[PDB]
Amino acid sequence: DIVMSQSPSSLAVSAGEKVTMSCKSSQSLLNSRTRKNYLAWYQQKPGQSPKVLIYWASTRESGVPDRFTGRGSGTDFTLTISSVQAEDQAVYYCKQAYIPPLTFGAGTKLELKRADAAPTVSIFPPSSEQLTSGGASVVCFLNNFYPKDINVKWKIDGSERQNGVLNSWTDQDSKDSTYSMSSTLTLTKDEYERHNSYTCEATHKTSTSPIVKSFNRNEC
Amino acid sequence: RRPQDVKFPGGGQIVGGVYLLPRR
Amino acid sequence: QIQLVQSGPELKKPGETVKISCKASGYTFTDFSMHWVNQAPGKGLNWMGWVNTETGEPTYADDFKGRFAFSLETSASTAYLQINSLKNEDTATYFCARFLLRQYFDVWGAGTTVTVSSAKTTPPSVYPLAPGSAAQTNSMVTLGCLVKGYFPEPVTVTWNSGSLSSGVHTFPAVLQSDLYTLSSSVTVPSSTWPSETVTCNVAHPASSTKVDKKIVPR
Amino acid sequence: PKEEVTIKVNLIFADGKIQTAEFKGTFEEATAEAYRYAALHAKVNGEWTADLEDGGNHMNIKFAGK
Repeated sequence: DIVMSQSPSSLAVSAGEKVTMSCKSSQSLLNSRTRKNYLAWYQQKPGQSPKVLIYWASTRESGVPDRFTGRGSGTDFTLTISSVQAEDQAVYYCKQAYIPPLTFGAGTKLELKRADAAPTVSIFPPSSEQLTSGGASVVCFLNNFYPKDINVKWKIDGSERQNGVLNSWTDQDSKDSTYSMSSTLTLTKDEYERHNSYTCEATHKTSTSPIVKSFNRNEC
Repeated sequence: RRPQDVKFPGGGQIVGGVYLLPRR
Repeated sequence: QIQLVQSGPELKKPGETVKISCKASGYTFTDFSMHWVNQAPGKGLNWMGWVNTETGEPTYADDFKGRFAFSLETSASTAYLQINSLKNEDTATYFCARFLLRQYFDVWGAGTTVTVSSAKTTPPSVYPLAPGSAAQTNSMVTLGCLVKGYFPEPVTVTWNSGSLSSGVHTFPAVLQSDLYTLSSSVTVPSSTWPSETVTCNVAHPASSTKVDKKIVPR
Repeated sequence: PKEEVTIKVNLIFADGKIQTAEFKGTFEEATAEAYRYAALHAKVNGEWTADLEDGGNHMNIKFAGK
């Protein structure tokens, strides 16, 4: 019953800044009996299971870093991370219990900002192994970089192939507030065994001029 | 190690509300 | 410390039935009832319901009426969750957590990665990524390990059975034609490598695999 | 009917700091969601002088930090 919704739906603060995201119930949460608002907030970073940070809306759990802050009562709740450490690259939800059934909020997204920095392109060929069979895959890597918007374009012999490519963007890194992504150009052994210049041009923002990393079959 | 506690009183009496003393 | 453990992920085909677990060890199982939280992919958390770890009764929420059942063999400390007639939308990751009186969840699980689809479970292929047969030499670097064509998820690449942790960008899968493909990349110092055996580790829970493939030089 | 689009926004602050947030929902609730949060941070960091652009889809909520 208690509609729930948090806000904003993202946040891109910066190292050492204070954040204020919302979570506003629907139909009271101050339970008279108790004198406590049965609001609770949870932080689920990518992959771990969520972790609650505060209870009774305002109460900080045994373990939680003094720097997280749950205010709110009745129907207007707020969570605040001053000097937002990076690690904090998480997502925050909140829930109510004052009335079953339980409900979380869509969740408020907390991304991070920071110094910009081009990528680290590494290009890799179809491993001996794989080469044995119908398809080769070349792999390139754009390791650690701020911010998310980068690009890529392959080239099969001085020629951009936009067929058969597979890119996989990662989650904002773990300890620098960055990002990296993977493009896995793949091609039939033959389709591969034809041309010979394999290059990996990946455009970003860090430079008007792209980072070029190539690979000519005829040297391996 | 020595097994936890946190077992305390209460037990499990009506979720859709609390359960910790509504005094007379 | 205190922990709850769930059966591993599980794959199933439109219409089956399934049973996940949640064995806890660190607290008097029956002295806190266990709840189940759901979570689709990239979506939010839905409150399944919970089992009175005593009364041994269940309360489902509306959206889990029927089909979804809860149970627990109060003994071997493990509270079940069972489903019936799965649907495509039934795909999602599951959870169980301890819920105290305070009104929150102090410890949950790792969750069950359960997914429901036809597609035939099919073992993955691991490949290595040593940089060129020849090239430059600075301080740092990268090695690969592209993990092609598999299904269903999930997969776990790690490096040297552990050892290498940062340096790794084990990326996220992709679905192009009823099969998953996925990479991961590391980075050591040219001094170390290749003078020191870098073996990436990939396992695919589903075909009970565990290929550990040594990034050998070119 | 109703779609459910998002609101690109910039949250300038007085001191020259710039944070960034997204508000998604029915343009009413959507927008509504951003001002009832802009009207916020104020009870400690100044007042506000927003300014929509691009079909309103972008807003620059300024902050006097008074």
